[PDB]
Amino acid sequence: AIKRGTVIDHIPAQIGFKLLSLFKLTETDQRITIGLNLPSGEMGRKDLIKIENTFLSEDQVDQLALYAPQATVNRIDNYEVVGKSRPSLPERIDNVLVCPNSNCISHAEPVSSSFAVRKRANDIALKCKYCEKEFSHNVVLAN
Amino acid sequence: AIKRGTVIDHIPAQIGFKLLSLFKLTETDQRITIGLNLPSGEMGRKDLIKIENTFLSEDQVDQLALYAPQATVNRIDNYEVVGKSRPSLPERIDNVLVCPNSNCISHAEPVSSSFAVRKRANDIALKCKYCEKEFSHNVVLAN
Amino acid sequence: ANPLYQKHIISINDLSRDDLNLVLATAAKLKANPQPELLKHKVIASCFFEASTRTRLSFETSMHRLGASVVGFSDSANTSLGKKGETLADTISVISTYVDAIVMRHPQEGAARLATEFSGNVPVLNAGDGSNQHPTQTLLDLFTIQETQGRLDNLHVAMVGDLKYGRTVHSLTQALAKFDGNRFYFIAPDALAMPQYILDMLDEKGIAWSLHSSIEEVMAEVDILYMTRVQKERLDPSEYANVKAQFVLRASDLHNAKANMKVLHPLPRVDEIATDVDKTPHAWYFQQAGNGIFARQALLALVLNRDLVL
Amino acid sequence: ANPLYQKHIISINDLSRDDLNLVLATAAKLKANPQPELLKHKVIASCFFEASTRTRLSFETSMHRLGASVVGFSDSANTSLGKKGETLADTISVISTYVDAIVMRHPQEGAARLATEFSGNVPVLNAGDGSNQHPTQTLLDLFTIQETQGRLDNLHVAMVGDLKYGRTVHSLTQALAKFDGNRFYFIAPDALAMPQYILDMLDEKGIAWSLHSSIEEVMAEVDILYMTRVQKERLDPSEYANVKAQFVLRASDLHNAKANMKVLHPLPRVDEIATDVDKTPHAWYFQQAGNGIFARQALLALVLNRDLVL
Amino acid sequence: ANPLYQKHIISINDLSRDDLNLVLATAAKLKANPQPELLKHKVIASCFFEASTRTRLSFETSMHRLGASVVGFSDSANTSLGKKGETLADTISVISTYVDAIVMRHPQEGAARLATEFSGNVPVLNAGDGSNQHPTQTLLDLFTIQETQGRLDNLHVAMVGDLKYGRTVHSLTQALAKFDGNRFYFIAPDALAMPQYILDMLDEKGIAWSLHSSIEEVMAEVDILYMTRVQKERLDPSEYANVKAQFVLRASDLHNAKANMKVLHPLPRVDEIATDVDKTPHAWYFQQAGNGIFARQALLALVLNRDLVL
Ligand SMILES: O=c1ccn([C@@H]2O[C@H](COP(=O)(O)OP(=O)(O)OP(=O)(O)O)[C@@H](O)[C@H]2O)c(=O)[nH]1
Ligand SMILES: O=c1ccn([C@@H]2O[C@H](COP(=O)(O)OP(=O)(O)OP(=O)(O)O)[C@@H](O)[C@H]2O)c(=O)[nH]1
Ligand SMILES: O=C(O)C[C@H](NC(=O)CP(=O)(O)O)C(=O)O
Ligand SMILES: O=C(O)C[C@H](NC(=O)CP(=O)(O)O)C(=O)O
Ligand SMILES: O=C(O)C[C@H](NC(=O)CP(=O)(O)O)C(=O)O
Ligand SMILES: [Zn+2]
Ligand SMILES: [Zn+2]
Repeated sequence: AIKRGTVIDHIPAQIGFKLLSLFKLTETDQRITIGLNLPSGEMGRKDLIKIENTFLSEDQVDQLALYAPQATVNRIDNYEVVGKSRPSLPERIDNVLVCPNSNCISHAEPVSSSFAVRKRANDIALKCKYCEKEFSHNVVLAN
Repeated sequence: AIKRGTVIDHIPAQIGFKLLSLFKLTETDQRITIGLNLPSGEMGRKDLIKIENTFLSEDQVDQLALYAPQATVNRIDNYEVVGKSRPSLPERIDNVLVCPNSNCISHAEPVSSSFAVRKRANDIALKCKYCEKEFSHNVVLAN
Repeated sequence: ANPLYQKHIISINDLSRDDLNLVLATAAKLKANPQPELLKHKVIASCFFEASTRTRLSFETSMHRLGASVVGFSDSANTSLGKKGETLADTISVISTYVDAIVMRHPQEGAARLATEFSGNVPVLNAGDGSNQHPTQTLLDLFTIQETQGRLDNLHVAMVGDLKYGRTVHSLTQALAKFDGNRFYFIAPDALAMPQYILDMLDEKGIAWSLHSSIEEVMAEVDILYMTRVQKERLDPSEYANVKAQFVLRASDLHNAKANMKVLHPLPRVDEIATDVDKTPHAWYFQQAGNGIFARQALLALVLNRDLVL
Repeated sequence: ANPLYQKHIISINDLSRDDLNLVLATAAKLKANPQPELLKHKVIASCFFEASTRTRLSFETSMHRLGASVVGFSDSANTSLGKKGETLADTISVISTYVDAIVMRHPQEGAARLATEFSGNVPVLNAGDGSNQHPTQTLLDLFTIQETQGRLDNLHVAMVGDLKYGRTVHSLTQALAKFDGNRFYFIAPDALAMPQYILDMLDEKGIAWSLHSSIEEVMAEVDILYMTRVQKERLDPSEYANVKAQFVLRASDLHNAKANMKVLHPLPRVDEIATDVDKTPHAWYFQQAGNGIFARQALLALVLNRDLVL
Repeated sequence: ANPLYQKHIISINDLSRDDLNLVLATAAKLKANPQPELLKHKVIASCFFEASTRTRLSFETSMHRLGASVVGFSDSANTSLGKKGETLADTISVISTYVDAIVMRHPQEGAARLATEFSGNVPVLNAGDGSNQHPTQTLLDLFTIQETQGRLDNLHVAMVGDLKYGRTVHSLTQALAKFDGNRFYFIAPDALAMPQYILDMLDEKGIAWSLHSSIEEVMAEVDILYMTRVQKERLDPSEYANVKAQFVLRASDLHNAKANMKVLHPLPRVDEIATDVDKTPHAWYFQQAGNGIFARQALLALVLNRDLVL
């Protein structure tokens, strides 16, 4: 239990490590505590990430909806939970993903990647801001 | 704080996360507890990884030597440190390293990498089984 | 200011039906009553990073008919991007300190969108970005469909050939979908089919579309038969089986065609339209090409002149 | 059997002084008393993946002088590795089912070592692997030094030119260091210097070496002057300033040489040895080449025969 | 004399079961008891007009193991056909005045047959002609099957990969069809299917074959699993979608195999057999290659000697 910062609770299994990798959460001097494969109650098994002295905007919290929709984000101060929130699907995913169209201008030029997000038939479709092609989020890779 | 398993202590800052990638440690269903940027009496800051009911492969502790020489590996059973040890630097590291000599045959062909490792002056010199070139391990750090 | 004043023209997906109708109305006006000095004191860049005949020459002709000056290049090989390794971003960052608008064609999808992020207050007009969009083609296409059918709603429209890489059909299908009651027939090899993002868009809007294996199936129904060239320069070698036109239209296939039916093709054609079609009253691809002058004059007017024309 | 029977010959680093002496004594006897049927019923592969004149032709001649047959290639371009994408590993895996030994030269460092992991019981002889090792060159080199100097101890040896990429001098320096009291003079451009791993070996054996910027500095002291070609096919483009020989030996530079001194060069030379050197008593690069026959015969006889009796 | 004395070896279609059995029995004896002077005073041409590793090197090694000499070329580029415009006909007309037999591989179908019309009394051995025939591959193939399975009858044989352009499987299927009760499984992309002329032959002999879209469908039933490379150098550009192996064998696919099953591949492999297959008891492509020596020795001995006595 931390004094101040953020606790990302109810992360599904095998997702916690990916979130660390993807949003580069370990690139800081702040104390981080990670529980993986912990027992839950509402979920059975879960992952858990606590980061001291670090806060997530609503947009940052929304970026998690892609990987942990049912996650809980506790903002914490003076050992107290002073705010709780849930990922709601965001309108855009910027920077972290790589457009899978090999002929897109985003690969050759000094811009950040950017995709519009939409629900499509129990899948999430990503539409590249630049080349406007659309992909299953499954086939849009990270970096 | 576990019952049976492994505790890798005294991992230097910003290495703990790199160890989880390489050794695929989070690809288990076993409970894992990770502390990053933990305070240290000996080191100031350190990282720490606990894996329940799991022990390293001897290559992993061999691999552990160059990443984190000062690291400490504790074996645990019945909540007891039944085994404690410092990574022994072997003389041969196979499979995970990439020769920095771009004209080395090991790049083009289906063989496992293999290096002869010895302490040299200040750093560590790593000598390729194929091209017979020797390198500071800082050069084999990135690949 | 008119709705399109100082606007980037990148994708049909960014334009409303009212925008499209505005261009068309302006096109009619300037065709009837040319304003040879409307764009006097404008200097416009024409930057083509891949090949063009119609789009570049009609655009530059349009600029001159409106009194504007033109600078640019038809080939990137002698720009500093071609020989000194300059990015496209830096290329746009400098050119946008020179001119009043940038017309650009480029072989990578999204190049035009990118340019807008570096052109500051200078509008970018997309003359084609890879297999993505071709919004000025659509504008002349719409003008042509209007001219020959009298309307843009409740039409039967067949599109034939390479629908996957046809930036023309991506833009045109999106544009026609903004009108009511239009019906689509897609005649393509499976490997070059219309992309799912287009079909999804249609389904969402409740528009009827269907896949067909032949021109003859739909010939009696169609008002517009839009033929395309296989985009061989876009093909993955895995798709090289499709280089040759799978569907060839000849004069003989036009027997049961409606008297209103026009054959369109954004051009160039290879063999997908036989020369014997040229002489038939259904042939309208050259008329169509000529309409690019009026669509492109209109677009330039609306982007560079704040007042609606008369 | 003899110590070298059925052994791979990959690197000087895996050979002892006794091994080198064995090849030399065997080479002396074969030069004196030839054994034309020694390797009868042997078939040996000669597989050159980069250019060669001396190494391949002396090797194949040696096989023939001993009565063996030869198969192989001088270019990889018409092998299945050259046209059908086959790995070197699979290539060695199948050729090792045909022949009694494999002679290989290859542009990548390590190729000969790799080959040993796929050749099973078939000995591999390294005719050169990238800029790494050239053990048979060293064998003939040592043989030539022994012949002209009467010894392999207490020599003064200058090595000149491209020492970084010279597989010739990597192997030769390692060999001469297995003997006593040798002294080395390294005359090389700073960008093409002798590699540190060689120098470290010299240090941990207490062997004297020094760097010099001129042949004149050492001419009066050397027993062997070993000239090298700049290995341009191995240079990084950042090293293209060194493409031209930095040190050019001509006949006039030899005025203060020791009478017994010999000029060696593994060949080919470009400009580092002027042709006016050829007629002097010091020139010995062609006699050295000639000695490839006896060293390579010697090595083959020792690897493919359990015992030899003079 | 023996049935094959002075015979051209062009196509499996011209050979009887008895002929194939003769080469196999002869290959078994030569493997057991070698005849190093069998072809003394013979000179044989090895003329490869396209790439080869195994076929050319095993062939030339075989000639040498039998005591014959070898002349020829591995590339046609420095022949007078390559530089002075000479026909293949004139080329064969003159080489047939020099040698005792001609081994030829060529990129056009029919070249070996054509050669026989110009070679007079000099036997021609087809080392591969375009995508048509590969009779010596089949000889070693049959030898390897016989060795591992104890028979050439009542086998279950899968052939996988590029069957359209695979001269290997054209010849092998024709040969195995001369034996009784064999059953075939053809696993191939539809564009690279087994040619109809092969299937028609199977039909008119009442031989069971079937098509399958997966190795798994047949793994538990097959005695021989014969993998092939996609022959990219023969593909029409319309067939470039098939350039990549469709079926990839790895060690895990072998869990339900018959214990006696062997994985064959005429080689080279690209990706159709993963390297983790190599260490399993089923991998037998290198042993198969090895057998080229004994089949090719056998064929040469039978064509150039009237009679052989073990
Ligand atoms: O620092 C730590 C270490 C471990 N844990 C561990 O987190 C787990 C959560 O235990 P909790 O009591 O916090 O919640 P819960 O399981 O009862 O209900 P849900 O979260 O499923 O809604 C427990 O296993 C606890 O040991 C932390 O919460 N913080
Ligand atoms: O199992 C552990 C061990 C240690 N820690 C955390 O590590 C911090 C260090 O407390 P420790 O006692 O474990 O180490 P140390 O201070 O003696 O320093 P070293 O010389 O051993 O490196 C503590 O503040 C605690 O938060 C854990 O969270 N869990
Ligand atoms: O190239 C085509 O087939 C259609 C279309 N054609 C044109 O715009 C005409 P042009 O290339 O001569 O300017 C295009 O997408 O570029
Ligand atoms: O090429 C050199 O300069 C030295 C050396 N030369 C030789 O071996 C002679 P060759 O290349 O003619 O066989 C080599 O490493 O290949
Ligand atoms: O090339 C193949 O894939 C099969 C077959 N392979 C061989 O004959 C082996 P090689 O080409 O090395 O002589 C051929 O038809 O040439
Ligand atoms: Zn994109
Ligand atoms: Zn290496």
